[PDB]
Amino acid sequence: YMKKAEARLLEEQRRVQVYLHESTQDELARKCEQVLIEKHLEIFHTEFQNLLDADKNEDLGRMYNLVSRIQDGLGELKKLLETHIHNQGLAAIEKCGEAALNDPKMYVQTVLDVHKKYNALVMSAFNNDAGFVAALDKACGRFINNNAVTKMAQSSSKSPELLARYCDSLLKKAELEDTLNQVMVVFKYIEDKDVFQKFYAKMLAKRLVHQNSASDDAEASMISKLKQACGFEYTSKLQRMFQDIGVSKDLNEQFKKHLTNSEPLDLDFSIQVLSSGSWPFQQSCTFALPSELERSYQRFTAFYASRHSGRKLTWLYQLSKGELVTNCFKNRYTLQASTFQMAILLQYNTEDAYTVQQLTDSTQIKMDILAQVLQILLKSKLLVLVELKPDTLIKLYLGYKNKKLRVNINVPMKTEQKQEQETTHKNIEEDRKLLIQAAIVRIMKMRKVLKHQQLLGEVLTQLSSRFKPRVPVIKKCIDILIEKEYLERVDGEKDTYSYLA
Amino acid sequence: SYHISNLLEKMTSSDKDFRFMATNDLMTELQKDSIKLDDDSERKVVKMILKLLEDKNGEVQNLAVKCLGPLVSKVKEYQVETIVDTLCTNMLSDKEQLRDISSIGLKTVIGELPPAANVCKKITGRLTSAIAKQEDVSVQLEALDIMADMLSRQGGLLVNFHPSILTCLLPQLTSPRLAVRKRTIIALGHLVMSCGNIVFVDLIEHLLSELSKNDSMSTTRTYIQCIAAISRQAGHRIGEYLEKIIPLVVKFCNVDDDELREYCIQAFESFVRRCPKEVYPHVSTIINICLKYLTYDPNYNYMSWKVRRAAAKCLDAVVSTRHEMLPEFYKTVSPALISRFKEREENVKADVFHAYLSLLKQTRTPLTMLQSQVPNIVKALHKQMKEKSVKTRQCCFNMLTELVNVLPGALTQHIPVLVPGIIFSLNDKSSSSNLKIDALSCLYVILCNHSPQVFHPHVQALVPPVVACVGDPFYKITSEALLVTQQLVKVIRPLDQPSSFDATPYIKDLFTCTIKRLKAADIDQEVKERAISCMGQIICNLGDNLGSDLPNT
Amino acid sequence: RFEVKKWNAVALWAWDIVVDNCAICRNHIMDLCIECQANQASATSEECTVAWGVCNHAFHFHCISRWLKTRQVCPLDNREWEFQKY
Ligand SMILES: [Zn+2]
Ligand SMILES: [Zn+2]
Ligand SMILES: [Zn+2]
Repeated sequence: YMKKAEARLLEEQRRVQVYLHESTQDELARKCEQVLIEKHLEIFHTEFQNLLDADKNEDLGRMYNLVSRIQDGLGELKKLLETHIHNQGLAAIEKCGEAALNDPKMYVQTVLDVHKKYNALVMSAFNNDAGFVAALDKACGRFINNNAVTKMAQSSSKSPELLARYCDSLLKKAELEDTLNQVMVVFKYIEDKDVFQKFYAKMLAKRLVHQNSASDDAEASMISKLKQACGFEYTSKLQRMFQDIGVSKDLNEQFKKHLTNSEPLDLDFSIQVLSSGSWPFQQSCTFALPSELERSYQRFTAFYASRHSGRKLTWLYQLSKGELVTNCFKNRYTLQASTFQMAILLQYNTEDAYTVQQLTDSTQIKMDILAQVLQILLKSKLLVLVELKPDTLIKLYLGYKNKKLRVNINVPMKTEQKQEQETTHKNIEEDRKLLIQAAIVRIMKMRKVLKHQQLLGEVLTQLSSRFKPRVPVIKKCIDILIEKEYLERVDGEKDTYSYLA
Repeated sequence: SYHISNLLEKMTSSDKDFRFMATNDLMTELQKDSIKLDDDSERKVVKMILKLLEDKNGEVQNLAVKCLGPLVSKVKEYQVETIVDTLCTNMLSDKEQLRDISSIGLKTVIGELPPAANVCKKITGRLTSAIAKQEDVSVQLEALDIMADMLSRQGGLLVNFHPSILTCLLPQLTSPRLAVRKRTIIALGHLVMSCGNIVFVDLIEHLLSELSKNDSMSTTRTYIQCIAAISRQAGHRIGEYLEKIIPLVVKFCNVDDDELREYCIQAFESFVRRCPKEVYPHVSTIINICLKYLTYDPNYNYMSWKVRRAAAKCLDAVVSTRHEMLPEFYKTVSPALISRFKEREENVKADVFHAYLSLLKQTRTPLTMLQSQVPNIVKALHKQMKEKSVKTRQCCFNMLTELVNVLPGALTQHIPVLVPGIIFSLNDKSSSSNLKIDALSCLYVILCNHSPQVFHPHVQALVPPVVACVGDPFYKITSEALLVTQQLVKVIRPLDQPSSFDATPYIKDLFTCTIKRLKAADIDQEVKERAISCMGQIICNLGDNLGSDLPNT
Repeated sequence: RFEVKKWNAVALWAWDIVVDNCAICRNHIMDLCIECQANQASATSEECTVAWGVCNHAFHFHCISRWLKTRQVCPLDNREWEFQKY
């Protein structure tokens, strides 16, 4: 019937132009459009839903062409398309199950496929109309920030974290540009951008310290995209770390040229010296340095004290790795391990059996960390004896073999990921509170006396580009600012605040 | 006059909060209806913004960059020139922060210009010299990015500078840094979008001459990529040169280099897709090259998978656009893909499956050839249906569904070998929800398009897994299970045909699995509707054998 | 018997002018403020942390917050103060 209607309209145009008068054109066209289209809108809407259910783009384009002639006839189609896209996104996310809670690639690819399909539909069939683009944008923003995955985590902050983890997986060790651009397209619909920024910065720091990046060009491209989307302070914060890496490289070169004019060291030594205020790392736990490593420690400490005067160095032993070569086994193996592992293997350098309490006393490692690293060692078949006790006996296992000479045992412990995620979420909440307080203080400094609702409106306007604050948190920040002698409640004219010097 | 004076007094208050709030208020006023007719305030405002661009606080700098946007719309054209000059001269400074902030501000300024000629002329004049200087790389990259942004929009205004833009861009396709080459390629495509005929022929002739001589391996890849990008971006304008372009790419295809072959096949795909009319004489050689390199694997016998991906994608592109090529398609392309269903790489297997799916979609005489080829398809799929990968089995089920949708009765003689695979995918702990839904959809399509007689020996094996799937906790699986159960009820006892099959033992299981979903009161709407329909069909077909449950139902 | 082949370590540098203590108040940087430890526990005591600046100087958050109400300069170096970490 749609094709029949279009053909009839063309035929009527031909008739009126060929053998009628010019004054009849508009009225005849209006009546024909009325009779042929406006009387069957109820059928057209159901057909629209059915055609959306089973992908038929040509029919959708024809119907869009037909209904566009009727005044104010495209609103119902826009609403139906928005609802359909929202439902499709929700269903696509829900089908992934619980696996999508700990698989960033699956989540992001599902979102990207839905968005690609409906963007192509909007451009091809609806002639890139503004209302349909707006409907697609609203549906995408609705189902990206609230879905089955977010309900399981009981927080809408899971989506930015998954996106950041997907980016980290992409940039770790030609088609990468397209997926980075698509990710940045997804980033526009996210409301809690600060979570994404924090997670991305932390994982970029981890990548830079351990020197595991696919390429520097990919990092530069991602930084440029973040420049385009985010502000200017965030990129400056990242460039600080990027500069510290180069400073450390230059210092390593200077140290190497300094070691030639002295006694050479037994081992190969590299260091990454970083500023304490520009990196997300915390101080290490108690640890007694292995007896084979004080030489490099003292030499570098003396060199740094010579080159820089008023600075002091703190050593992060949880982020340090190395190589251990073994010879008292079946064959020559070389293994990669962390400083904690190197310390707790060389304790029984010539001995064969220790008690974990004695190991605790020798290595000065706490309970949980030592237990986890010992479990990791036991799972590697390198060491032989589930629960552990201070009196447990653990002994070296001789004659173990592996299919490859190069073996790595620096596998991450399971609990650290969850603990780090919880810690950074708590840090994000505290930072949110601090920025809300700062915004309120600054606004009161500008305007001496202001009302409650205007204060809230200006705070949300100022903080909108990063996150959407909650009003109870704003009240709590106002209350904690009143106590700290920053602003005071004026006598009379209730619900009004004035700045106090 | 007084509010503005107070704002500029506050914008140097030695306190970050006052500067931030004053700049924010100025930005709000600029976007509002306020207008400053005085020419004394405009100069001070512009100078204050350009000096706050170098502030010691990040927030103030960011807010000044954002304020640079609305300023150009409500300021006389004279001050726009000095703003652009300051930004451009700051991009060449030694300080990195100033250069970056100036680049951001200049892109912001370009964005606000309506789709103006003088400022774009000045920007182009500065950026041509910026790109020409090869001493440093960061300035080159920033200039190239800004040039691409300025050519994407407002490209048609600066027609006079196209020779200079081409002359500065072309030598940069040889720089030791690959990022410069990529940015140059993007800029060249944007330039081709808005350019005269002389510059287009100049660029094409230069590319052809540079390809005709093989100075280095690295540059040839860049030139092939540039040709592919130009073809992908322009389209119709490059069709006249294919008679000369294609033999060069064919000659380069035979070089023993994995990276070079992939780019050549991608260029072939771009030619096939973007310009349809001028590639008619070369479809045969394109197809032959794709078939030759689709099975390329030297270090294995039954980074070399990238060429296989490219070949399969090019075959997909060729099939998806040529409708008159179907006879020779089924003559030569189909057997190769069927034999290559056994690829040992998951991505290449997925892409060849997609290619043959596109062939099936195009198939809608070809039907007789497809019917003749069906047994090989079934024999190839029987081996793949027992793999441990979910994606492979999903592809198999989707392709069977499409094949049955094209040929209604294609699977008459292969049900005994196809049913066990569907059953195995139905009850397997490693299967996901999507795999089960796809298997149920394939089963429904198969049952709806075949005579009931062929399914009679397999009802005893089909009923239990479907009954189990009806009781799945996930409702999406339950809906498809009920949809399949309705057709199973239709098959087990036909009403318009005579059947000797005994349907008695299977009535109770179907009734019990359907009634529980029927009386739920808390399940999703789709499951409710499907349960109502399934129970109605059950009563209509086999309602004589039910006992006392009919009144309650 | 295991032998060490190569070592890659990570270290952080901070100003040694102050001996692991706040400069505005003579207290350990991991402890509480003078006002916080003198007063009863409240919401203010919950948000007591360490704040870093661009100049890599570390103070209590409350100490520098009170200092900034009158002066806009870091106590240890005459440059302007900008928060960069908590
Ligand atoms: Zn203090
Ligand atoms: Zn305190
Ligand atoms: Zn300082």
